[PDB]
Amino acid sequence: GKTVLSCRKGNGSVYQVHGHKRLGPAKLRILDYAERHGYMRGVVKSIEHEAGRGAALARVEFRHPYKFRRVKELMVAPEGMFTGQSVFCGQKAPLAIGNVLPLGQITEGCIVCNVEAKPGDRGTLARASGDYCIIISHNHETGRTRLKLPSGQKKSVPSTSRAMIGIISGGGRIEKPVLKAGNSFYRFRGKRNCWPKVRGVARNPVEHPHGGGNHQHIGHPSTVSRHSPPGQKVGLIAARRTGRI
Amino acid sequence: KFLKPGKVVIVTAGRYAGHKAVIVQNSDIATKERPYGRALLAGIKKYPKKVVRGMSKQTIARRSQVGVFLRVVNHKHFLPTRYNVDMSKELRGKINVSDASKRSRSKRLVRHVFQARYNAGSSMWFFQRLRF
Amino acid sequence: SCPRVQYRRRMHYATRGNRMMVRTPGNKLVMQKRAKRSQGIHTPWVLGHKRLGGTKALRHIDARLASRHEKSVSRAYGGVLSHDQVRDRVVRAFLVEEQRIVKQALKE
Amino acid sequence: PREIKTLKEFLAICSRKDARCVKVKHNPSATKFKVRCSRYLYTLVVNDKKKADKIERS
Amino acid sequence: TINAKLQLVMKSGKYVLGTQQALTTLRQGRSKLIVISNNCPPIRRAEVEYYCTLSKTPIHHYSFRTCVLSVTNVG
Amino acid sequence: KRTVKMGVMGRYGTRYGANPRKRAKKLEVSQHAKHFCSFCGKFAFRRKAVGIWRCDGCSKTVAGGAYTLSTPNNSTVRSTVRRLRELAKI
RNA sequence: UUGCCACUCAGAACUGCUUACGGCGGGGAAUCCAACUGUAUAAUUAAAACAUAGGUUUGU
RNA sequence: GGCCAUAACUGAAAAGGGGCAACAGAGAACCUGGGUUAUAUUCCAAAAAGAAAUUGCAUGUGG
Ligand SMILES: [Mg+2]
Ligand SMILES: [Mg+2]
Ligand SMILES: [Mg+2]
Repeated sequence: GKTVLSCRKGNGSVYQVHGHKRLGPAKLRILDYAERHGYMRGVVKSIEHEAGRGAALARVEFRHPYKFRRVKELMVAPEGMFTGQSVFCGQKAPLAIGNVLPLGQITEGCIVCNVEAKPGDRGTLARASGDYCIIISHNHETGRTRLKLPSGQKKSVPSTSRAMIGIISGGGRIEKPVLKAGNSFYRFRGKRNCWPKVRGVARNPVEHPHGGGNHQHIGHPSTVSRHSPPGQKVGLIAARRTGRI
Repeated sequence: KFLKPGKVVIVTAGRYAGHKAVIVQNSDIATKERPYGRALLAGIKKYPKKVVRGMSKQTIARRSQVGVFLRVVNHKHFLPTRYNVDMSKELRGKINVSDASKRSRSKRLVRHVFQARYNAGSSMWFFQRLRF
Repeated sequence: SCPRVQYRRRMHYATRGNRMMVRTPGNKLVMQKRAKRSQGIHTPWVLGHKRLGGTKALRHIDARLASRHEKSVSRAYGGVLSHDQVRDRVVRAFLVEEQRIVKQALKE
Repeated sequence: PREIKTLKEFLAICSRKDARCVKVKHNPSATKFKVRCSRYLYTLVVNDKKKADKIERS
Repeated sequence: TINAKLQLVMKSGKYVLGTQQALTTLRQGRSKLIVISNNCPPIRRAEVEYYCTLSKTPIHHYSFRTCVLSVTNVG
Repeated sequence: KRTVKMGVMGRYGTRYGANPRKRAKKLEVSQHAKHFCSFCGKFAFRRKAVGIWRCDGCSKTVAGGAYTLSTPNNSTVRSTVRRLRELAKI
């Protein structure tokens, strides 16, 4: 038949993140010489709200180590970080709530948000609102820290990655219920174009594998294979445990 | 005790807002033209620019001058500090009166002092620039 | 006899840019553009975004030709900073070098 | 247009080189001196017999 | 004894609190004791600290919010 | 004493069911509530945007908490920091 | 201390229609279905369908 | 041989090639009066019917 809405979405024509009222990509300051062999102080000046994100983005300025400017860094804001806090992000940095001292140098059992997997990618993990990681184990013989991602899935990363100290701002967003379709309209209008979700079982059997019939029923089991081709990999993909627990 | 004459301050909150200036005569209470603490002070409008050590010539004179103002600034517009200049609160602190026809010649002697006291090595701090 | 009016210029749209209605010495009531009165000179948005005193709100044409003392006071950081944000910047520029050179040098 | 608030500065700027014309004016309650320079017109309005004086020569 | 060391201080005379005025009492040198509330920004909670160490005045930090108190009479 | 049982949520009336209104009322009453700023001292924080709190009287913007000022796990985090600073230094 | 620049309501009698532009909800009792506002078969289908908030699941 | 002056041809640091895309965003130095069969914030000529603002280059009074 025709291509399915999910398949007809990696074309990214209309279903492409909007990001016009967004600020730049929020990420740690670039891992230069200064954040390896010392620290550098930076003042938090503005905490804005990138449209389409529950976490506050704090505009942190540092000094450019080499030219004479003041380079300006956009970072996700750990909760509690206020305007004018003098954030330190280096090697010898203190461990106050917001600093970006390296991950294998943070004490164990600590609480770290905006951790980064690879040493330099400027912050990937634990970076949505209220999310964070707990440092569990350091392996100084291997040089790799095992932190516990905000999904239970605890992984090992190198002990030279960087990480903020705290919880990402905007925690507790997901608990205030929406109460109306219109407050879901304005949530996704800063996010991408996936709303409303028409149920594939309410579609025609040309546009979706579930659609069809005189009754709205999924004809065959919803759990589809991991290996199934796109346009078929719809429903519960490689569902290993199924249904209410 | 804190604002003794000859003690250098920073002239906060004025045309000369960050300049360093020495108190030469403080006061307590005036009747109608100064309800405020009335520390007259002379200070720097023209800092002597850094000695280039290069073309040591009359340009070193044209770039090591000290321009001087005299104002009776209120005490809530200073910021006293640890230092002094010892610029003769009893010898020079009286031949620098503030009445009319004096701010013409009295100003040109506390200027005439900073001329030489910077050309000589005395403070090396009072003649820097308060960078803000 | 209540005349109506026209958008005299070639833009006939009611955008916040036009905002035009005056009586004429020929009694030919007709409406003219305004200037979009800009907000004036302000402190930085970070530092408590406030209007500066002693400064005008001149537009790109009034500002490009009027004198320089219509847009700045005679202080340091005049026309960018208010007296509040100068006087606090001079003690912090001095109480820091004071707490420094006594505490960066205590090692004999 | 400026209005010369002077008898000296006016007679200076009125006797300048531009002097496109000097339109003598008579109106109620005053007597007005329109000099037409190249870019302004400078007026000197007066309430006195000094109008007819500086009218003959200026 | 913060509220007690300051109680009879009110039984004595010329109670003065307020940042701007806790300095008018230092320039005109009549300030016996000065108290700094520990909920003050480190600018003039570091500037009035500069004056007490500049005029050998005593200092105190304890914690109509009262942010600073400079007294001239004791008790 | 208007509106005896469901308060701020009177905006909706019969709609949205009782418990979604009541779960969202707990969080709608706090984001509009002024909080305390250990800075200025007096209650001054409003909620200029989700996870963003501004204090006019303090003139400083704390970040954090979507419908309150400090999520009560930051309350534990904020201590564990100094817990793992001071005791981990002295 | 009574001077000058206000049409709104309230009441009184008076009289006279129980006949008077225009504009301007019929209401109640129930049962069924959908919670709701919403969208939607342009040119026969506006619904009980879609959406929806909510709930859960799966992958990661 | 230097008073003074234009010019040549070098070449001082300076990261991030250009370039379009808005007759409703931004920006944008002019206002009345009046004498066309039909144009005018467009035209009017010298008692510019007037009055302004403004850009470029110039001579020159002010330091
Ligand atoms: Mg099919
Ligand atoms: Mg199938
Ligand atoms: Mg503005």
